[PDB]
Amino acid sequence: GADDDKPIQVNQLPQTAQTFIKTHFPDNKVAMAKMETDWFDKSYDVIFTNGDKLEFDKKGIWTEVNCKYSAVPVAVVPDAIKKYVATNYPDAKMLKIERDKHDYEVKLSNGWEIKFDMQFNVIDIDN
Ligand SMILES: C[As](C)(=O)[O-]
Repeated sequence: GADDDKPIQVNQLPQTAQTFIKTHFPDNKVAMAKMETDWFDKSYDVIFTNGDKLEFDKKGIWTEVNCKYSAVPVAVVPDAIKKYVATNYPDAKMLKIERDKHDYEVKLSNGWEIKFDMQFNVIDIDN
């Protein structure tokens, strides 16, 4: 829970999380990394020196890609979401995407926030 976090090195992240960083953020420098706990659920957080932040679940699968200082790399985003954003907000870039096992939440440069379920039905749209 609150304040139970521990600092970690990159080589202590699950393999999948290390590969994700090398694939999508190869030139970023890690500023800090930690492991968090919530009951028996572990999560990992990485912040780069430019301020961009990643969170991963216990298996190193991303739950947050917060690129508010740049943009979310397009290869990270599910096609259905890319397509929806491209049609409906053609000039916006994505600053942040988060997900759990039930939904995705997307935040765009133009202030719009969109929630999709796992089948990509738009649940809520807010500004
Ligand atoms: C609090 As920050 C450096 O992840 O915007």
